[PDB]
Amino acid sequence: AEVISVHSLEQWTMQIEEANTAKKLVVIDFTASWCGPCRIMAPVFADLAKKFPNAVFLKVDVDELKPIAEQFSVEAMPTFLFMKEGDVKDRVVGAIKEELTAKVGLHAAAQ
Repeated sequence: AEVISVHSLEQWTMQIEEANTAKKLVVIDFTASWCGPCRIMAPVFADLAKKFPNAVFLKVDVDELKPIAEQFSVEAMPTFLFMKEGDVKDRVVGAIKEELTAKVGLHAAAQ
């Protein structure tokens, strides 16, 4: 499984609606090109995506898709947002590898 980079509002909409129909967890990495911690977390996020194929892992550039960043009040980066069937389930803020890993494991399992 791969991290899906979302580069438009149309792409965002498609990914979210398809995930919601399939009733699967969505984990979004809110990132920026100039953000050092974000670069550090990129491989960690990609690794988790491979380990959890039942969940959808999305990457959103906050400068590219401002309405989506604004929607979730994302001003700190990286922010990892957990969402399932329209509801925010969790948030990880910063390059905290252990916390991200634990929360993916918690939310991706059968509920």
